[PDB]
Amino acid sequence: KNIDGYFKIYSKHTPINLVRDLPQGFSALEPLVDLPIGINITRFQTLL
Amino acid sequence: WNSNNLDSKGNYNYLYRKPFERDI
Repeated sequence: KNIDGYFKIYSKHTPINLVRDLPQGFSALEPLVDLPIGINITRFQTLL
Repeated sequence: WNSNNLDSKGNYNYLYRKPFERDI
């Protein structure tokens, strides 16, 4: 997310045993990175 | 502070066009 020119990144990792869908159970994402970049964002694209 | 001894000549290079956003 973007707030006041900060770009904020949160993350989590877990094992999974259903291939089809995201897990029905609950887990929460701790912060990892926070960048003071001051940039307009309206599009994104992943990289493989 | 006034930088009148450093940045004056005149000097025409110094340019003007949400918080902390750089509109380049």
